[PDB]
Amino acid sequence: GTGYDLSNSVFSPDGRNFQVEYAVKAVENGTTSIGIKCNDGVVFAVEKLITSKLLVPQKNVKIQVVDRHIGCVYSGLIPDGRHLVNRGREEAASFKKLYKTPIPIPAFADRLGQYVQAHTLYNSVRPFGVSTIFGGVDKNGAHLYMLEPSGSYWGYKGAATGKGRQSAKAELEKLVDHHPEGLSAREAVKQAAKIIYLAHEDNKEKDFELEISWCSLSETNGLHKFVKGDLLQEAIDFAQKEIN
Amino acid sequence: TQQPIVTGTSVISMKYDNGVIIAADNLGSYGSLLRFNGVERLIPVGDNTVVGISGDISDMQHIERLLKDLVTENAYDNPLADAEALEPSYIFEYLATVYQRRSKMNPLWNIIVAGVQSNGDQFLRYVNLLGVTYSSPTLATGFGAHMANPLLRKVVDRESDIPKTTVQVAEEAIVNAMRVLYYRDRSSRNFSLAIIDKNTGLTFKKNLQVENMKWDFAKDIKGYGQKI
Repeated sequence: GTGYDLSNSVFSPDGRNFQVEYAVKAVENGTTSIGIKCNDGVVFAVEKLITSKLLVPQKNVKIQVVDRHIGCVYSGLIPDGRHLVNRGREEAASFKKLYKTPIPIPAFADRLGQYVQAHTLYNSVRPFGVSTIFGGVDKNGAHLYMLEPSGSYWGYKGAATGKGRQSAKAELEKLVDHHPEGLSAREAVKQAAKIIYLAHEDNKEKDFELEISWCSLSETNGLHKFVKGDLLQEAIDFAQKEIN
Repeated sequence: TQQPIVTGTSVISMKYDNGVIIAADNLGSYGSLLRFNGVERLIPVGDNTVVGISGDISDMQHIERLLKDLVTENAYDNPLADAEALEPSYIFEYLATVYQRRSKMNPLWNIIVAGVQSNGDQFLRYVNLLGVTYSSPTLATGFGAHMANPLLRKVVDRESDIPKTTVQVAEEAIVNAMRVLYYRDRSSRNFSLAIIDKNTGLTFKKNLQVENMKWDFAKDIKGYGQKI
């Protein structure tokens, strides 16, 4: 029969969970965002559609920090994204409180992982309407992650989701090949600004606002910080230049 | 209800024309046993506040973790975390709030919050295990309340005298007091001192030591009433 897509925890005859898949649709329909892992940190960047001239510039921030070393960006239903970060934040505090040391990126990933997967087990909850890219620097390196509404997640060299995930992924794949030695924090910051600009074509109708953040063992001392002023402009231009 | 085990003694402080000074020895007593000597009892929060804690060390360490979290949490979704950031008055009002503990009969436990806030104003307020709070040009806890306040009030007797007091004058009074505490108090010779100046910012001095002590006259004192 049919109707296997009306309840969240239900298995369809082919073993799928349609409600989760429909959640993905909500994600693909959202703004594009990415993550680039470099030789000692990670960079996050996202597109911010300027619906109107009324939007106070630089205000409506999207990237979020967890603890002091984790950066999170997501595509899809923004409110759902915040919810997932609030959890992650507690998840992190709880870890630190008991073990003293700030939560390892992988450990943090599974926390969000398990929690999201949880919302696909019962029909009394809706799956998450966001795909999230997050990461940071810890006791042993930098780590980049992407989490699907299904709760699935993996470690990435580069990752992207949203409207122009393909343009992005395309670009990212180039980078991976043309830099087998490893990109640099400074480099990635610009590269990112570019990829957002390129991937903005699949939405070229509306004007957007760039937003970047990074966590580099050397450039930020392993702490998550937003890219502002000069370094931001420098990267905005590096893109504006190669967009032509 | 509990009872303090490892403890820290006095915490003295006062405010001068451009900021505030606060100091505390580095001892962790266990009853009458001076067990630990590398105990920092001055917790800096940001760069405009320093928190001096005395009392149960284990509870102090808890309050520490509380502060580090207050920092972290304030940074969340706050793009002005390093601008329009934690104020001393915020840090204090929070800690004071955390009355609850005494109201749940489990105090904690132990504080003097010293700092400047942004509008240049000096902040100096006290709070203890009972949740009692108050402010004065000078503030000391435990022993210092008995021996340091008297000296520091000489500081700056009234308000205010603040502008009339320089950092040198002030830091001097503080350092002298620390020597006095060493003479009469569960105190240590080694201590830490911090100055939060509305211009120079936060200066945190470590490993200071009581110097220039008068002990010599002791040789002239024999017996308890005996000539040799």
